[PDB]
Formats: sequence, structure tokens, C-alpha cells
Amino acid sequence: AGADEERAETARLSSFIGAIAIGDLVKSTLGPKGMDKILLSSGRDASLMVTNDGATILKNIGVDNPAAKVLVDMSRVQDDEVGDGTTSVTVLAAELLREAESLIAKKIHPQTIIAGWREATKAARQALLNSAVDHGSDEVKFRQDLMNIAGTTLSSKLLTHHKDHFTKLAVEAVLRLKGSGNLEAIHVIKKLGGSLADSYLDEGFLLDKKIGVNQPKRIENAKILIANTGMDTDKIKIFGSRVRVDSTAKVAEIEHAEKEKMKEKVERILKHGINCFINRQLIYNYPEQLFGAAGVMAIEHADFVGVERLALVTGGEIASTFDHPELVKLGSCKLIEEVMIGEDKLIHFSGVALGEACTIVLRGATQQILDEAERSLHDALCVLAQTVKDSRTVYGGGCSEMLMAHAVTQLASRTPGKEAVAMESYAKALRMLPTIIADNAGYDSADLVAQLRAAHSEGKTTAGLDMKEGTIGDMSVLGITESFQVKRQVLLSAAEAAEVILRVDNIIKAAPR
Amino acid sequence: AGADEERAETARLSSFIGAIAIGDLVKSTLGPKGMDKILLSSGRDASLMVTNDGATILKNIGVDNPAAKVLVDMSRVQDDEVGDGTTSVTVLAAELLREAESLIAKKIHPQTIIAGWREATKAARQALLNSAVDHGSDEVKFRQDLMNIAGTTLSSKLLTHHKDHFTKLAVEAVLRLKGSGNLEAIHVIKKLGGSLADSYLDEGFLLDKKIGVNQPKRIENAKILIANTGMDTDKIKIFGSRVRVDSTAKVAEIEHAEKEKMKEKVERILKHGINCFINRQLIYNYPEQLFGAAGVMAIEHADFVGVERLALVTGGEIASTFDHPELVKLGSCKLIEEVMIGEDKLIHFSGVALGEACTIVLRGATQQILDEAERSLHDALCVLAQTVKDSRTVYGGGCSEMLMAHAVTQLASRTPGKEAVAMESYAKALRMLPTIIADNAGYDSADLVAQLRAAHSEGKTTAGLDMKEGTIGDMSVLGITESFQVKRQVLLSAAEAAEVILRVDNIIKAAPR
Amino acid sequence: AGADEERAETARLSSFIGAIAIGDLVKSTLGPKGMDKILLSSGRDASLMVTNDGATILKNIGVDNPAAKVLVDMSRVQDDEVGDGTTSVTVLAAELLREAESLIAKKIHPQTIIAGWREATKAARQALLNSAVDHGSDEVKFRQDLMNIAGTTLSSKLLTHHKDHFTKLAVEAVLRLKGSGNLEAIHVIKKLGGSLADSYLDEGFLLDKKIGVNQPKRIENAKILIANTGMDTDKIKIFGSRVRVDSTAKVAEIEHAEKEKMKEKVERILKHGINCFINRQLIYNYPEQLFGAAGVMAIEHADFVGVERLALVTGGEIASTFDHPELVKLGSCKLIEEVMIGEDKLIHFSGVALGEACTIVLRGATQQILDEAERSLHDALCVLAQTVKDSRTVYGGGCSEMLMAHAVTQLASRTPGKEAVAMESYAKALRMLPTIIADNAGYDSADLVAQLRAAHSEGKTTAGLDMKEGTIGDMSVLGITESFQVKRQVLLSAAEAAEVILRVDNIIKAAPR
Repeated sequence: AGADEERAETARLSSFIGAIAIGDLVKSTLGPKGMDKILLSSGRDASLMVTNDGATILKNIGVDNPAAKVLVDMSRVQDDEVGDGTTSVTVLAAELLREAESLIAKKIHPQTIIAGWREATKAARQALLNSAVDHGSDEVKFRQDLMNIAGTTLSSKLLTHHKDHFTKLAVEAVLRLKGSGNLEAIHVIKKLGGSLADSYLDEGFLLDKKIGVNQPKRIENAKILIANTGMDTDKIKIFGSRVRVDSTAKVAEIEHAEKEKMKEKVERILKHGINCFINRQLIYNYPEQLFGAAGVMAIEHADFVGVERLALVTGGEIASTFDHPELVKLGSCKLIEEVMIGEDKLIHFSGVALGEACTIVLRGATQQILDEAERSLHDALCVLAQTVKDSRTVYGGGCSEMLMAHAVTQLASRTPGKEAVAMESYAKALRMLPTIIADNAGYDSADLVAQLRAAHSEGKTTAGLDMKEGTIGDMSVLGITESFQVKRQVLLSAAEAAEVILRVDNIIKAAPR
Repeated sequence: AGADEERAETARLSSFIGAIAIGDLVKSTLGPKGMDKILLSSGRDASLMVTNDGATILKNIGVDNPAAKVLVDMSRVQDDEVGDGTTSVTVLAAELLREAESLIAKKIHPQTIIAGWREATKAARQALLNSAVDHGSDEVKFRQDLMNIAGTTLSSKLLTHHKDHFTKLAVEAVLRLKGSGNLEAIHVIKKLGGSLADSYLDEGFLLDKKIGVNQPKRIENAKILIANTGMDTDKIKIFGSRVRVDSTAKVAEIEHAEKEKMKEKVERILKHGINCFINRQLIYNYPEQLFGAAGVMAIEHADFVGVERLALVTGGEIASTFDHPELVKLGSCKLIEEVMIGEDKLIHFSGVALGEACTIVLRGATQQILDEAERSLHDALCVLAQTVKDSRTVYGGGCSEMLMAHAVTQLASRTPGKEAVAMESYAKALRMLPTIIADNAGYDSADLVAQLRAAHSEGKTTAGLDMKEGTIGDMSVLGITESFQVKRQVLLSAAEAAEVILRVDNIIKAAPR
Repeated sequence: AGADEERAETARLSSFIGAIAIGDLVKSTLGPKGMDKILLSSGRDASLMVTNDGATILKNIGVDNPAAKVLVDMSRVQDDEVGDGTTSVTVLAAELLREAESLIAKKIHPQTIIAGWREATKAARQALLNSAVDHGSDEVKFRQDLMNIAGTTLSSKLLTHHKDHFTKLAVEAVLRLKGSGNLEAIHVIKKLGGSLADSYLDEGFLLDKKIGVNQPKRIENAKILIANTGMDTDKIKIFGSRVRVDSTAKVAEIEHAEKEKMKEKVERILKHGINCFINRQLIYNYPEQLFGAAGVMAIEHADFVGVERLALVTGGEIASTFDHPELVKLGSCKLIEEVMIGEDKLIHFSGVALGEACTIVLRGATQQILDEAERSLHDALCVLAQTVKDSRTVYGGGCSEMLMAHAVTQLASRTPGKEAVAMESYAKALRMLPTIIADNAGYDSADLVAQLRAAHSEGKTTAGLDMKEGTIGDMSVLGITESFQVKRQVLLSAAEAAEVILRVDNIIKAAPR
């Protein structure tokens, strides 16, 4: 048959090619002047996805045979710890494969060279000494809440002309979120219109459905009903086949039975004073006539994900068969109404007593870039919760990377044996990041490298790459910072994950049969 | 994600080819001396649609592999807030791509060039309150209602022989339309008969269906009935079957049962005085005999879309089972009748109490060009609605474009570094529009550009391109003006769309919102 | 009719293709960090020619049927007038052709776009009065003699690590060469000896030859004899034959006849006082013994090219048979001697009375680069001779081109006619030169262009592109200046040369098509 077999140089080469291919696409993604990439694949993809988050696109697809999918999978676990900000951890790992060329110069004994990873453990340690931090971002926090890392995550994204304002908003969202609750009840949608703020913060939950042309305009002292099962009745598990009833008049009682479903709903409804009904599916027509006259606003086919979020908000409900009304369900009563946002009419749920579950509605120019905000908000909500939880962060704009590079250069000379050659190669890897951040800015990379190394060497952690300036500047004034644990995990994960493939001589596999 | 391997220059090329391909076809369309269009297709299109309206044809079909459909999709967003006058936004976006050829020689960072478009935001902003325009557009209006912009939209259309008269009619339609709601209930049907006027204005809604050969021809103080459920009775999705009866005698009872459905329909139809019945679906034969004697006109398989507009028109009604008559149904009473309009017979609904919903009927010479009128009306309606709310519009015929171009030339040398190269290129883009407008006119474009610039530079905003003359003339007498928001949005939109083209690795198909 | 067809759209393409091919090879050559290129040819080519100078290689070969050879022929006439600096004139004409793709899209009179060249002539006046040049170089001149244009001319050449010192020497050579005297009389040879100076200036003509080990070391009050006919005697017009004589001893008279040949040489020689004899060919041994005893130094197989310059230098002579001596021969008498230069032995002719013929001797490492000095020197001599007599020059480093570019852009929009589209295209041509000078430097081209325009726009003529700096600086401090003739001839010629290529077809002689 033919399971994939590779010999001597080729086995190493397959690993080599996978790392180089990923680096070129990801490099434009890094730092405050990144680029949007879209990709198209065959069926079960439904077309094009545009991702500015490097981890999301790699995780989703196993495009081809060459190994790289496993290296990609690990980055998600990093994401649980913190993840995002900007993607760059993958890029450094790729760089390590290129020096494998110098390895044939030493002619045949790589395992000893593998000591470089042990060396990397030393390189990682001084990255924790060098390249300062911030102090704590202790809790809720006034000014220090944002206008920092979220802005940087956004900076690589172009939407930031007005988006950076949006990013600032997300900290407020995280502050309410924080507690033993963990991550739940956060929903976001973008709306057509035109405002400078480009976003509204809702104390409650936001939907987008209407009962029908008829029904009262507004409800007060509202009671909310949520039903798991649809209002539709007739087909059931077994049809009961084709009926055949002696005579034919009896079939009429079946119609009468339908009336009973109508009647049960009205009797439970009137006593409660029910102001709204939300059903996650198709809704039967008889009920609809009833709701309009009563003065009750109902929702058809509301998405299930929105409903779960809403239950935490209103105190929840049991959600069973039509017995579901009254005390088995809890209703929050502040105010539910249909409100024109500006140009487009939507329905707002607000005034929730609980207060720790909220919905943010975004506004904007109206296009792919606004959907870009969908990309951005998701990153902003998660980053800030982590920043408080970690209690540690590092300076952004590549400030962290150059100082670490200064420390590693002397390491190569200090070690004697097998450790020394490998140690310096790891050290040079850090150099490209300063170059990549500057290049996307629109300024000459050579000049940038020169001034950058000089400032970090002196001992100023705050100083970094300033793209706006065209040279270097004070990162802290900008407010750009990176979460501390993003750096810890990359240092151990980048080294060992890359280490496994260089170390191993082939990939035997197995044929399907 | 990731399948279509195109990179940098080749990737750029696909974007490049899409813009040039669409620019030549739309080029004819922009001025008063535009041309009509003929299209041929296979695969359920059944007929050739003649469309010089660039937006309509571009939306209907995604003809080939190179990307452009998403770019195309966006122009419609422009359309609800305005859309037309003449197409042009697509041309400007395309023109930017061709100088990208000089940028490969440049060989640096595509993104650095992009700063010109952020600069273009300045151009967008300063192209606002800079142009000098007309105010007025009070409300309703005396003689400025039309013979202006609708005529210009039409001029680019082949129909402007008989048709310019048709356009004049459309503003009368918009005057009734003003209020809050913008575009609900506006319907237009082509007529194959011949009239010099070429149009008839109906005070109500136009259909094109008939009950049958028999039935009263005219009804007065008409009551309107709409039923969700069909008149037909028998199978449902649970079968009565094709039943078993013991001695033929009992088959008779089934026949009798049919009579009962007829009885319900006649007994309460009479009390109301029912003059017309409209049902969206198949109608059962028994009632048909009944309606003729009663003096009631019914419509079999009426189209649902017509019905919804009609409901808003009548005052609305609750549609259910045969209980539907009297109060649950609201009937508007004026005049319902079938009137022959010079050729193919139609049914006319008129005298609507609401007044919000109205129908416009067109007549013509009788040809492909006549079907063209359907195409022209859609553009005519949208312009006027925008003209009243904006309260601001700009001089047409390219008057706006030359003035802005003179101002932007100064800007390029004056601005610092990267800004200078970017701004200068944006300024020259405006120059092509004068050339495109002159070329379709029948006069020499080269001569036209120079003469055009001298008048605009001087300070006369009214002066612009006169296509029939072939030289520069006074735009205001001509009546060509463009809505103020057409210019605000195009300026901001053109810069954002061009900017993303260089950045993205691959193009392919639509998905955003 | 069999010869090649090709008209309008097809004919234009052949011209288009020729221009693009030449531009890519020539762009590398321009400026201080330019590059050396070679070509390989077979048949009647004994060498691979490395030509830094664009004009020399283009003239030499007509490789194929496609457009280029006639355009090429024009540059040499320019060389006679001034020629060099850096090769930019061909590049500017080639980029003109790129706008033509836009022109086909334009769809008007292709002939009208021709008016652009007439427009270009107007642009030429723009160049003449919108810039400040230098107002220096009155005659001989102290400091301003060099460290200027020659350095830039040599800038494109690799061997400039020590060469700029040599370039500096070239002006001194022209100072003696200036005046009524002819422009040839200049000889250059590279030596294998090495020193920091790398070159020596001689008072006269340098030659590498020796009679033999015997003969006096130095001659004074020297008289010089040059003979067309060789010293060799025996064969005559018609084979004497393979000849037998009456006796063995009668062959001796034949030997005796040789003695007579000897006797005539000395008799004429002694009276004159003949210090040195130079013969351009083979020399017979018998006279050689005589010269040693007499105290006369002779030269075997002296190269003819050295001799022609020498005749002008000494005063000349009529070179005939041995009737050559006395009055028919003219000889100058300062000093003729052989010293020692580095390794190789050379003979120095110096102190010539005429003074308008002089020799420069170059010393170098050995390799390709020393040969490169031969390329280097040739374009150094020509520049200075033009520089002294013209009484004008322009600022170097591209200072002249950007200022003119600022002046030209306003004019295209302001000037009425077919002129407006045509003139603007000429203006953008100037933009590339700043880019080409910067690109060879290696700095990012866009940043460079942009920064450059702001300083020229301001009004500082001295400011220009400083490659060493990486930005912009004061050109005069560097001292770099360009000959005035290069700017006047290029502007008149470029418009005429550009008009003609579009006008023609096939591109002068080879085979059909």
C-alpha cells in the first residue's frame, strides 16, 4: 500500500514546512497594525470566515496531512488561561525550525542540541525577571479599568478608529460579571444606524422579535413566561392514523378539543395579568388571537441561547407544559417594550432585579468592519476578567520582547558546553517581534531596531515600540499592557511543543487499511 | 479555514480584475446620455430583463468565481438611505485599483499607502458643507416637485422619450407617501396598451385576477373579506380517505355535508352586504355559483404579497376560519371594479381611507423599452423620499466632483511625509468622473476636462458638465441635482472598501451581517 | 506585402514591451548603491562585457526584433553633449508608456494624447525657470573642482570604496585638458602595485615596454623617431625564392647586405642625436646592438594607439621609410625614462611642449573591480570638460527633479485644452527619480519620496536626497552638483524621443516580424 514514510532529511522537512507556512499568514496579524484575513473552503463551511484572531482559524481547520494541527490545539488551552491580546506565540515556535539548517553543519547529533530547550527554561526564567509589569489592577478600579490591553487587542484590528471607545466599555461589563458566577449571561448584537458612541449598555437583555401586526404597544408590571414546548398541537409521536369514527359528527369534537387548549391558556393568563410570553419555537395560531385581545405580548421562535441568559436575569422558571404559569415560574417586573433604537424597531427587556446579567447592543457604520466588532467584543470581555483574576500584566507594544532579548544575548557566551550554541539561537528569535510591530506601522524597520535595543538595555521597562511616532516611545502613556499569564504559558508551551517534532526522526502513521 | 492558495500579487489581481470588469458596463449608465441594457440567461430565469439600473442587475446574480458580489451587495445599503440618481460609487472604487500597478514598483507595504483613505475621511468631511448647494424642498412643493433629478435618473435610461413624462408623475406619488414609515405599500404594474400619456395613477391598489366569466361587473359600498383557510374541503394532511359507505344511500349524506359549507358562507355574507371576497389560495367550486347570484366578486388564488399591502390600505382585519365576517373583518368602502385598460383586463381597488398605501400604473409604446419603465420607477420613488428629509442636495452633472478635485490638489504637497503621497493620488481619482460623463455624451472628453476645470476653480457651483451641449453649462436650469447624503456616505464608504482590498489574502463569497 | 504588419493597438504594444524590459535592468544601476551587470553573446564577441554605464551596453547590441535599438541610439549624442551622471533619461521615457493602458479605457483621440509631448515642451520651460541651480564653476576652480558630480557618477559603481579619491583626481586632468585643445589625448592603465592613494598623475604619456636589458638608463634633449615600416629585412615584394647561388661563400654577400641596412640607420641617427626610437611592430636584431653602443633607447612592437596620441604630444612626424629622420621628424625633449611602478616595469614620456595631451595612471588590487576603474574613469573625464566651459550646473541628489515636479502638477489642471490630461502624466514621471535614488540606497522608498517633497515645496533648493543620511539633507555641504547640459539636453530630447517610439513599429532591422 503506502502509509506515509519519509527518510532522513524529509521527515524533519515535513515538520519544517508546516512551521514556515503558518508564520507568513500570522505575521501581518500581530500588533496595532494588523490585517484581516478571510478564507474559503468546501462544504460544511458555508463559505468565508474572516478571522483576526490567529488561534480561532487554526483550531477550526485541519486543511492537510502535514503535522501542525496538534501544535495549534494547545493554543486554546492558553486561551482559557488568558489567550488572546495579540497572537504571536505560534510565530516564535516557527522561527526555531529555520536554524535546523545550521544543525546539518554540526553534522548528525541533535539530541544534545535539544539541550537548547533546557536552555529555553533559563531563557524563560529571565523573561520573568526582566521586562517589568504593572502592579495589580486590584478590583473594579477607576481609570485603570481599561484604555489599556483591550485597546491593544483591538489595535491590530482596523475597526479601532471608533472601536477603541467600544473596548473601553467592555471593562464595565466584566466588573458586573465578576464573582463566583464565572462566565455566563453575556450577549452581544450590532445594530444599523449612526452614532459617535456606536454602542449602548443595557441593564437588561435585548431581543429582536414581534408577536404580529396586532397586540398592545407597551406592557407594565410585566410578567414573563418561557415555554420549552411549542404551542402547536395535532401530529404527535403516533398520528393515530387515519381516523374513521362511526358517523362523522364525532370528528367535530376534535375541533372542540382545540378550543380547550385555547381556554386553558386564557384562564391561567388572566389571573396572573401576564404581560409577555416567550417561546423557543413555532407558535400555534389560536393562542395568537387570544394574546392580542388580552393585552399580552408574545414572542415566536426566540433563540434558546437568549432564553437561558434571560432566566438567570428574571429569577428563572421551571419551564414545563401549560401548568408552567403562576409560582412554578418567577417573573421580573420592571418594564418590557418595543422601542425604536433610532432607525430600526427592537424589543427591550430591562430593569432586572438580579443585576449581574446584562446585554450590550452595538451600533456602527454597518458592514463587515462592524461584524469585526463582534470579533473584538468577545476578546475584550474575556481579557479584562482575566486581568483582575491574574493580578499581574506586562507592558505592550513589544516592550516585553526587546528587554528579554537583551538578557538572553549574554547567556550564549556564559554557558560552555552543548548548551551555548542552542541558547543563542533561542535568543535571536525574540528579535523578529520588534521588527514585525514596526513594519506594519509604515516606518523603516532598520532604524526602529536600532533605537529600540538601546532604550530597553538602559533599564526602562515602560519604553517600547511606538508606531504612531515612527520611532520608540513611552508605552505607559498609551496605556497598552498585556496580561501576565499570556507570557508564562508561551514560554513553556512554545519550547516543548516545537521540541517534540524536531526531536523525532519521522512520522510512520498507519494506512486506513 | 484556507483553500484557494492565491498570494499577494495574484490575490490582488483577483480584486483588480473584478473592479475593471464592472466599471465598463456601468460606465454607460452614469449620465443623461446613458444606455439601456440586455441580459441573456439559462436556468429558471425564463426571460431577458432589460436593466440599466446598475444596482438591480448586480444584486440579482453572482455570475462568476472572482469576488465582487459582496462589494456589489453593499451598494443596496446606500439605496435605502438614497441609492440612486445615477450609478457612480462603484466606478470610483474601481478606478483606485488600476494605479496599484505603479505600487508594485514602489514595493513596500500596501497598508502604508492606505493612510490616504484615512486622509480621505478628511476629504469626505470637507466635501461636506464645501460643495454649496440648494436648500428649499419645503414639503409637497409647487413647481420643484420634479422635472429635476428623477428626469436625470431617467436620462441615463433609454426610455427618456415618452418616459420623462412618467417621472414627472412619480413625485405626485411621493407627496401622498410623506410621513413616518418611508416606503410601505408602493406597487407598480406594466400595461401593454398604448397611450401618449403612458401612465395612469390609481388612487388604490392594482391586482390582475378574475372570479370567473359570470358575476356582477361593478360593486358599491364594498366590504372586503380575506381568508387564511381555503374554501376547499376534503383531504387535509390526515385523510378522510376515499371512504367506505355501506349502500350508496349513505354516499348522499357526504354530498349533503358539502351543502353545509355553502350555507355558512351565504347566510352571514348577506348580512354584511359583502361586495368582494379575496382569498390567497385555491377556491372551492360550490361557493362560486353562490357569489354570482348574491352580487359578490371573489378572487381565486390571490397573491399573498398584494393582500398584505391591501390590509394596511383597508384598515386591516383578523384572518381566521369562516367566522371571519362582520367586526373581525374591517372593510373599507369606496369603489372596487374591473376596468379594461386599453388591452389586458385588470381589477382595480380604489378609495382607500388610510391614504398611506398607493399604486402607480404605467402604459407605453409596447416593447422591451416599455418593460424598462418598471426599471425606471424604482429609481424615481427612492430619490424624492430622500430629497424631503435630507433638506440638502448637491449640484449634479459632476459639478461637485471638479470643485473638490481643485481643493484636494493643494493638500498633497502641504501635508507631512506619508500623508503627501497618499492624498495626492486620492485627488486625481476625482478627475476620471468628468471624463466618463463627457464620453457617453457625444462630445470630446479630452477637450471637456480642461474647460470643466476652469469654471469650477473660479467659484461657480452651478456650472457643470452639459452632455447634450458637450461643454460646460449651468446645472441648476437643467434640474440635475444629487441628494446630500449620497455624497456623505459615498465619500466614507469608498475609502473603507478600497482600503481592505490590498490587505486581504483571498476574496471569494458573501456572508456578513 | 510580406514585411511586418502591426498598427494602432497591436503596434503600440511592441513599443510598450520594449520600454518595460529596459527599465528593470537600468533601475538597479542608478545612484551610489547601484549594481554592475554583464551580458553573454556568441559570435564576433570575444568577451563578456560588464558595463556599469547604461549608454555603452545599449549601443553595442541589437539583440532581437522587439522595440529598443533606435531609442538607444539617441543617448550617445547626449553623451557627446554631456551624457552621464546616472542613467535616468531612458527610464523616464519608459514609464510614460504605462499610462497608455488608462488611455485605451479613455476611448478618445489617441492622437490627442500625442499633444502631451507638445505639452511636455511647455513643461520643459517650467523646468528651466522654476528652480535654482548653483551659479558656480567659473574656471579651474579651487575647492569646487570635484568631490561632487564625479563622486555621484561613480556612485553607481561598486569600486567606490577608494575610487572617490580617484574621481577627485579626474578634475585635475580636465584642468590641463581645458581650452582650445582637442578632447582625446587621454590614456589610462591600471597597475598591480598597491597603496592607499591608488593613483598617480604623470606629466606626459605612460607606456609599458623595453628594448632589452642593455641600453642607457636615461635620455635628455630627447629626439623621437616613429616608423611605420619595420626594421626587419629579407623577404621583399616577391619571393626572392628558395635560392641557390654560384658558391657557398656568395651567401655571405647576402649577410653583408644586412650590414648595409645597419649602416644607414647609424649614419642618419648620430647626426640627429637620437635619444629614443619607437616602432609600431616587429624589430630586427642587428640595429639593436647598434642602439646600445650609441646610447639610444628603442621600443619593440609599441602599440599603434599610444603612438597616435604621442605624435600629437611630440609635435608629430611623417612616418615613412628610413628617409624618416631630420626635418620630416619632429620631436619634443623634456624627459623619457623607465623607473619602476609597483611590480611591472613601465616607460614614462613626459614634459611635452604642446601640453594639451596628458596621461593618468591608475593603481589597484587586480581583479574585476580594477577593470571597473576603466568604466569609472571614462565617465569622469567627460563630465568635467563640460562643467568648466558651460558656466552652469544643477543641484544633485535629485534636488532638481522634485522642485520641477511641484511646479508641473498645478499647470496641468490650470491649462485649457487636450493639454490637461496630457501635461499631468509628464509631471508624475519626475516622481520616480527620487524613488530610484532612494531605492538603490536601500531605505524605504515611500517614506523617502514623501519627506523629500515637503522640503522642496518649502523653497530650499540646496536640500535633497541624502542616501548616506537615509533621509533628506543639504546637498551643497556634500558638494554634489550636476552638469547644466544634462538638464537642458534631456528635456528637449526626451520629448522628441518619447514622441517617436509610439509613432513607429518594428524597431529597426533584423528579420520579418
